Amino acid sequence: RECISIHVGQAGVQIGNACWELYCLEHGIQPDGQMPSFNTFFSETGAGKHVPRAVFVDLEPTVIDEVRTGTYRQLFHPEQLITGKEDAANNYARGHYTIGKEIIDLVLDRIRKLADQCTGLQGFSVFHSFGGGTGSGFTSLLMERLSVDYGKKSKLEFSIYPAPQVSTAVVEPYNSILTTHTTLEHSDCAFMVDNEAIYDICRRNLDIERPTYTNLNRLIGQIVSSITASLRFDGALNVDLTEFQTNLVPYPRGHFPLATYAPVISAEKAYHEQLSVAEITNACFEPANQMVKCDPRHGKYMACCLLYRGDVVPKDVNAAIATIKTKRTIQFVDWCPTGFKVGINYEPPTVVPGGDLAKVQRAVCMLSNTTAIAEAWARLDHKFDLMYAKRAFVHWYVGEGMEEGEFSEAREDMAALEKDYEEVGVDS
Amino acid sequence: RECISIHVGQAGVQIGNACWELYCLEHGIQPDGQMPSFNTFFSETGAGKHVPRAVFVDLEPTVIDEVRTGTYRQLFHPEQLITGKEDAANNYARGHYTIGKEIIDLVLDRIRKLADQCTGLQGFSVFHSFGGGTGSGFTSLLMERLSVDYGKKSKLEFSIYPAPQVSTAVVEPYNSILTTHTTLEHSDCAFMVDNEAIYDICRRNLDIERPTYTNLNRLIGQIVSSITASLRFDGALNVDLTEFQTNLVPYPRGHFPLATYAPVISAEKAYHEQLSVAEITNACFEPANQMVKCDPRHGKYMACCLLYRGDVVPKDVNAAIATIKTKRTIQFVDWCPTGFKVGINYEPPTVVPGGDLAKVQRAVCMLSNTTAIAEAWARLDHKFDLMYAKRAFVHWYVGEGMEEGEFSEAREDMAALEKDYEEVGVDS
Amino acid sequence: REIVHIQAGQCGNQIGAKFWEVISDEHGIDPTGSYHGDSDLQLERINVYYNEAAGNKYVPRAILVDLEPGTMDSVRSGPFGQIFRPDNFVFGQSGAGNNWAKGHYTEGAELVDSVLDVVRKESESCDCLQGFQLTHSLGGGTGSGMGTLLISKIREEYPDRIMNTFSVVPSPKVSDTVVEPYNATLSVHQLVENTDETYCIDNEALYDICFRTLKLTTPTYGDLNHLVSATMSGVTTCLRFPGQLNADLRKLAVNMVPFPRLHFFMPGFAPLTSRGSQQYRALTVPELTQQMFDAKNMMAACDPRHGRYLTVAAVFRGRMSMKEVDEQMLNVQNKNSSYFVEWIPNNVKTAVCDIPPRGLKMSATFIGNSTAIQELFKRISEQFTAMFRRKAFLHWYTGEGMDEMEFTEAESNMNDLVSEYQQYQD
Amino acid sequence: REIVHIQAGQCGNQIGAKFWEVISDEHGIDPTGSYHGDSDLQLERINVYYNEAAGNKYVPRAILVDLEPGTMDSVRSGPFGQIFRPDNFVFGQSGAGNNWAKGHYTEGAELVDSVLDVVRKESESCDCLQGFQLTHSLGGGTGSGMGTLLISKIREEYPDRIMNTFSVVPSPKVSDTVVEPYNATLSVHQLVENTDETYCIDNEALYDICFRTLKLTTPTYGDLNHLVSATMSGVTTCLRFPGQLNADLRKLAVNMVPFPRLHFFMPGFAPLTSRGSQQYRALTVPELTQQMFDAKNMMAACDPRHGRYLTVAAVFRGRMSMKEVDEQMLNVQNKNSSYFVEWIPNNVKTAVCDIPPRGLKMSATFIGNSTAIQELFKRISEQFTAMFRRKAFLHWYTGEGMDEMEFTEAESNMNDLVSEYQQYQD
Ligand SMILES: Nc1nc2c(ncn2[C@@H]2O[C@H](COP(=O)(O)OP(=O)(O)OP(=O)(O)O)[C@@H](O)[C@H]2O)c(=O)[nH]1
Ligand SMILES: Nc1nc2c(ncn2[C@@H]2O[C@H](COP(=O)(O)OP(=O)(O)OP(=O)(O)O)[C@@H](O)[C@H]2O)c(=O)[nH]1
Ligand SMILES: Nc1nc2c(ncn2[C@@H]2O[C@H](COP(=O)(O)OP(=O)(O)O)[C@@H](O)[C@H]2O)c(=O)[nH]1
Ligand SMILES: Nc1nc2c(ncn2[C@@H]2O[C@H](COP(=O)(O)OP(=O)(O)O)[C@@H](O)[C@H]2O)c(=O)[nH]1
Ligand SMILES: [Mg+2]
Ligand SMILES: [Mg+2]
Repeated sequence: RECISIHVGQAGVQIGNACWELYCLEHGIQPDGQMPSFNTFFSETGAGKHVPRAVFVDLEPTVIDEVRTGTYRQLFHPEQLITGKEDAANNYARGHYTIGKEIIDLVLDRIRKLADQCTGLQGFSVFHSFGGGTGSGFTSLLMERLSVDYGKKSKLEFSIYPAPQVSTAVVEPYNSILTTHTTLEHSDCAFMVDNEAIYDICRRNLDIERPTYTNLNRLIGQIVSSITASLRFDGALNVDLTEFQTNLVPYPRGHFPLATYAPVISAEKAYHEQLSVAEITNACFEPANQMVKCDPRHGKYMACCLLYRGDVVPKDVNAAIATIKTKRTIQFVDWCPTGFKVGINYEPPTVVPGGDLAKVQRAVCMLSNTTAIAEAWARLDHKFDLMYAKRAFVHWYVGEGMEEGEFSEAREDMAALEKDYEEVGVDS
Repeated sequence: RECISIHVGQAGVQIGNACWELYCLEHGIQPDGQMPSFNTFFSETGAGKHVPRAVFVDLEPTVIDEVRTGTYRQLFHPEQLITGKEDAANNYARGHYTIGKEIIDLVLDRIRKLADQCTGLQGFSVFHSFGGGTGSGFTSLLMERLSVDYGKKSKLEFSIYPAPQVSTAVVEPYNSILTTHTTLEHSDCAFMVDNEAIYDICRRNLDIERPTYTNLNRLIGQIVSSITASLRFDGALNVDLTEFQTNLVPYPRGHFPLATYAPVISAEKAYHEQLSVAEITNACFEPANQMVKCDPRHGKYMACCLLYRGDVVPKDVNAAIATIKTKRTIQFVDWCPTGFKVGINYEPPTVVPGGDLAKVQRAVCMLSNTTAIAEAWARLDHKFDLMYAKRAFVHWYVGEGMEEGEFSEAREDMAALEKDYEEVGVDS
Repeated sequence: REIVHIQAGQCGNQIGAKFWEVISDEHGIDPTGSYHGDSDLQLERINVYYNEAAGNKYVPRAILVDLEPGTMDSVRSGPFGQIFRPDNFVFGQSGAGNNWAKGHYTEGAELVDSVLDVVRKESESCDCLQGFQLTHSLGGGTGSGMGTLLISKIREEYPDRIMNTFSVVPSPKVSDTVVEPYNATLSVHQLVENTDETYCIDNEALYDICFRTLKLTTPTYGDLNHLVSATMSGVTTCLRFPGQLNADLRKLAVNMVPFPRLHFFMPGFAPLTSRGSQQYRALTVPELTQQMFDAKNMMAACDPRHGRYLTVAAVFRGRMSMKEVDEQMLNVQNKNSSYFVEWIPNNVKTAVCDIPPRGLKMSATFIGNSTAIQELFKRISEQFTAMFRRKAFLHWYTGEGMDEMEFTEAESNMNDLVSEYQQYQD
Repeated sequence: REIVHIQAGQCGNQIGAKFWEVISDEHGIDPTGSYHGDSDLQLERINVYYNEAAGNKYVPRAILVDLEPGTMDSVRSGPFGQIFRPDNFVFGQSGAGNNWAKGHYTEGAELVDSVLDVVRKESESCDCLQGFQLTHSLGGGTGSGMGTLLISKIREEYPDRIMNTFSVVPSPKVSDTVVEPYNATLSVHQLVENTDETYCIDNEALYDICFRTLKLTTPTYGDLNHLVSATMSGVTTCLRFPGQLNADLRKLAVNMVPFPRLHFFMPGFAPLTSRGSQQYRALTVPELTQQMFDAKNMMAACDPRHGRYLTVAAVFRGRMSMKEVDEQMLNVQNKNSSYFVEWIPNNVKTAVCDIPPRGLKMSATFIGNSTAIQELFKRISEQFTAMFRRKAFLHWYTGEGMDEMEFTEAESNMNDLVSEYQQYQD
């Protein structure tokens, strides 16, 4: 019943920092590993120290060093903290090939070591970003190997969705297009969120006009914990990760369920307001709490999964579902009946001490696969096209051995993906 | 069994401030919402805090800020307090169209949220003023949407009737004429009062020669509470809001019942004087307590509703009615028999601590639809005409997209309304 | 929600010196820049006129403009010249010399580009502008000349913001520049159609008030500009602070302008009497209304009872009853019905603020738009014609390229305003 | 992970004198060589620029090169000249005299072998080089002449390391050498294709900034080179210290170069204003972005709004929100969309470091690659042509064997960069 977390790149690792901090908060784990009390994620020592079963990869020493100098440096095993010396430079060509390919063997052997520590490997999940060099480059490299060795294990990916308006990486389209090509075909499911959309959540629901990544990742951590800690904890409907895959992936392509999370409420907003299960789920179908800037009303739904924490009575859930099925404007694709996975954990929602979110007594996470995602690809299509037509920055990949045909090909694979969304949109 | 109050504009909000203060006084509600003890208006939290189901709209931050900094800032939910940045400028053209139309969607969604919080929405009522920019402009905009979504719910409006002698808004005729056009057709019933008439009440019955709006709105609040708090409380004849509509609106046009309220008595005037139910109702048919400067003796009655608080015995009421039917000079229109709605609540009348009105043991509110209202329209007709003939101030509307034909049209609609009053006056 | 103010010309710069002083008084802001008040309201709406700079420093949202460093320096040298940032001092070198052509048409025109750039920087610093205000003289070179140029460009950039200005109108007796009516004529030609509203201040009238009711025998321009700032500050504070009525500048503009072209105002102020009598005065609403209606308490050398009143605004500061205000305004309307225009029913409008001016219990600002205003235009137009025929000093102006036909059109336009006042005088 | 810096020419040597001073300031390293700081970070990433020698001595990883001992001596004589080891002073005897031919082609060429040997010794001392940086003047003999020669050999030895250089670009008004455009032309011919990137510093622009915004009336080159070092140090510290964004020099290079040949940069810097106004400034992200975008705060005598922006890098130092930075950069992109090139979506990229420069709360470095840069090339090329036809001082150069056809090709190559900027200016 075990799983492995993999943190690649800054985004992967810094999100991971929040994630493991939250898992410590879930059980009262001390920075040194001492836990007085979740062995699905952790491995126990004779001292009662538990080791989070995870791998941290950075090709630049700095971020891992940040871990190594922080409080959780005692928690993590030195072998889990893997670092190279040089970067990918925002570039798949080095991340996947030239540079990252050198260290990956080590990385894999640490993974395999942990796989041998697992007794019942259920699977794993990889945290990264769609635009970066290691964030997406190295990441796909890893998938190429992991899908061989662990072909039957859960291969869930979580990635930051490139913001349409702000991006620090000029060749991000190129990176992301190459990842599509290689991740679609290897991964089982990839989830993503938009930091821009999140900012809007922070300013509207948390009332914060100063979000940093350390805020943004707390919110992400919430979502992740709902599906990682609480799915291993007790509930009414205990849903596994393999079950998630078995209930969220409808086609052999990928699919890309997007996250939505409600409650996201400031402490003051929690006052004077009573949420019910149904009210929270109402919020879950509002564009306003959509974690990716993509309009839910534009597309049609294919999948939807609702996962519940704390004070949730199935009775209320059932009523809530009835209304979301019938009251809303949620259009859905023919193919699908509304079999929405309901996970119901008794495990209460948790809050980070010193965080922004209010203590809540119940909480709902929503995953959804909508046809509007093709528009996200359309965004990438043109951004890629523009660059590629001019061949701007192309020498930074070509010099590492990339082929122009390959890039065209990858775009075409994306186009095919868009076409399949088109297909799904056609009802039948 | 629930309802929504809507406060638009200063007039709407400041009156609302008095109204919600009175509801707090009705049950002992603390500024923070803590009530130790009326859930038709309020929504309960697990802390025992209750939230008044109401929406506050101001396009200028200031008045809402006044709420936000006062004691009742703890009572109101931050989402109920909606504010824009700029004003309508006394002008329908911006209030209904250019400016207010931008924020209204938010406003509506907060309303809808509350509508979803309601389990049995009976209806709602809107507080505003016939002359202002948001007071009447925005207001009608709202009705345009609310009448779609809540077509079968009570749509009662309360508005300040423009004083014939004092008005601070030079284009008030124009504003009010445009509202006629758009409110007549959408609303169910609109009530109104004249601050000038009220001043006369304050100086003659309360003996106060220094009324401010904060006095004036207390008196309005009294009237409103009689029909809002006490109609949900217990009585002999428990009358609902829908019942009010069903008992006050005779035609599909609008109608405009005017308020009259007796007792309005200073503490010293209460001494040495014993009011009975009958005596109070005698006062109710006196011009002297008429809340609008319009002569009751001029027109003919069409509707009349009497609502009773405290120590009222139907026995006495019956006798009182007999005398008002036969003793008075009240002429009434043929169409109507004297079926005057009698609401009889055991719920006693309440008084604002530090207010002007004397503690009374019984009280009567009167609503009435008289043909004299056409004279009020005549006032507007000429005021509008004068301005419109010269085309004074017309550029302040035209520049926002208003049409001159439209203005003519709106006047004509008023003329038609006057003609229908003429019609009713003709007995048949 | 915010306002930007630009001062120009020696007049405008010295008026603004008092204006800003008062605004900081209103909010408890020290001459050095920090806030040392003591009321919540004092900081609460400070945004309209101040930017809070790091360190709890408040920067007045205004630009000081001139073409001679020395005037600017003298402003800077006093208290509150330190509160202005150096970046708000935009000036050239060599005067204008009270020459419209230099100011507007040629040389001053050159500076305007740098002024406007700073204006833009401030427009960005604001969250949401309500409008702009400018202070200047109608017969001056930079005051009107350069100032007008600036206005035409600001209006262009922000059609949707309030553009108003207060300006010193050449008094019948004291003109300084021989062609002061010429400059004024040209400014009408440019300003009237490039502004939402303009206020008419006559120094002569001001000197009469200061001795007539205030019984003072030593005023300077700083004392008279105090009175000016009282009216200016009166207007905007209400907008800033909590009141009862309707406290928005744009709404004021809407209520005071019946016609696109006739937007000239006669400011007045109450209470405004000497200390001796202060022991014999009573403070009531009728008391303020008596002072407000009385033409001698007007700051414009006009006579409202000679003309007809189109619009009247009565702004009140401090706690007053609504009833009393309503009744007294009605009474005014009633008793002075012979001066009001019949086309506008209830031509007297009110605005009420609950915050009194520091040191007083109550106060009121009179704003009027009468037809009487046309008399000032008539005086100028006439004087202009005489000069026009002789070309007095027009070689200076034509030497800088100003064409006489432009002036001819300016003359017409003055006459047009008069005819339109006649058209609504009836 | 480490960087080697080489300074050359009187300019380069004096700039480096300030650069290294600052780096040691950043890390608390004393003028004598030992570490006396007080922050963990100060030693933590010291490796990029210092070798710790026995005794807790830090050796700056740089070579000081000249052909006159006296300049070297003057450098050595001040604080921080003692921190450099004697082995890093490589120099000859007899000038160059600001002669490319001597520097590159003949005499200075002789010294380069000894320089390179030391370079090799240091390349071995590093664990892993990230790259190299050189400081020099484009129109100087050793600065550009000898320096260029060195660069071509270093690049040859390390194709895989970053090769960049910062160089003083002949200002339109102050050229010292009559053939300064000639030397510059030759350096373009050699450098552009033998470097990954070069920065364009104009002293004239720097002198304007120091008086324009900093309001200073006494600067020297040490004060202006302070500003230069602010930008240089700004870049590498982030790479050194913990941040939020992506703090790698190579990644910067990748994001800023869309085309193999167009790698010229316009540095700028914020905040950068006089103390007077510091009491009237607010420290926000938009504040920094206002200073960063403004062309007057550029250190290059160009005008980015004249040309088109290909790439923009915004580097931030200190605690800022991600949101605010993202939004303001977006706003910039939005409002200045007319200057950005349409081929690159979201052409403004950011980098964020959480360590502020000593003494400031926040700071930002502007790096741009516009087409406007071509104007500098055009000025030089033109001046060159005139001289070329006359052979001014070319007997000195041809006397040392420099052939005119090589110069002819150099001219073409300048023109080629301009045409390529035009090719992407569109
Ligand atoms: N939510 C979130 N997004 C982040 C975080 N850090 C970076 N990102 C986003 O991820 C992308 C940045 O990737 P980089 O940090 O440049 O690169 P990397 O993927 O770590 O790998 P390299 O390019 O080789 O350094 C941008 O789109 C950022 O907005 C973080 O802590 N949280
Ligand atoms: N009874 C009562 N009447 C009020 C009150 N406030 C204002 N009024 C009246 O309502 C009208 C004023 O409307 P305004 O305050 O100008 O405007 P508004 O309707 O709030 O909206 P805007 O014009 O956009 O500011 C006048 O006829 C006033 O006499 C109040 O508190 N009580
Ligand atoms: N109220 C008032 N008027 C002033 C002041 N200064 C100059 N004036 C008037 O302005 C006119 C002269 O214009 P001036 O301001 O010198 O023009 P400029 O300086 O060239 O723009 C005369 O009518 C003066 O009475 C002042 O400080 N207050
Ligand atoms: N910023 C700056 N420029 C300098 C310095 N020294 C010389 N320069 C510039 O460099 C050019 C002269 O080249 P120089 O450095 O004497 O050449 P070299 O010494 O023979 O290599 C002129 O354009 C000067 O403005 C300096 O310390 N700082
Ligand atoms: Mg990284
Ligand atoms: Mg209002």
